Amino acid sequence: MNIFEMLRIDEGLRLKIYKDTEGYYTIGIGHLLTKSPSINAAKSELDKAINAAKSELDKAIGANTNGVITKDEAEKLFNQDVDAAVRGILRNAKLKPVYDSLDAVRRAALINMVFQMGETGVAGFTNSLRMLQQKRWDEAAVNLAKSRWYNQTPNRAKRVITTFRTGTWDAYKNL
Ligand SMILES: [Cl-]
Repeated sequence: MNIFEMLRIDEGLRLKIYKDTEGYYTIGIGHLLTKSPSINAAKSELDKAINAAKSELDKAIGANTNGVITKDEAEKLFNQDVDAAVRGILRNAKLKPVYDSLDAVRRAALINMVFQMGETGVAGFTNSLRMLQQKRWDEAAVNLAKSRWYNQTPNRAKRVITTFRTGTWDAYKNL
């Protein structure tokens, strides 16, 4: 088990644009494109938004995709996105010291959070980050669950939290 395998389990693999729980058009292995409008929005607005997502995807791939990509292209965006999450942690003054304090398995759990919510978002979990840096694993686990993150994607947040709690890959075994 490694960060790629871990995120592939959490993000899945879809070859056509879809909308995630936070209302973002997404594709591949968790590659975020752009925001979608309201479900009422406007027939006009919806088309506009879909085309904006397709335009984002075309720019990312460098080809006219019309919203569909191959598995190889999804894995390329995934390689870029994992690299970006790590670079985001290393350039961030709040995240880098926590990352440096962690063992390899827990480092993967932090990269997973950053991949899902971005650098700025995770850097704002000040209390949980302090607990992690102090190796207060159970406290960190309890604190991390008191979040919109956990309430919105509980099964995935539980796996990530169990990873911080135990420093093992148990939550991803048999998945
Ligand atoms: Cl603890």
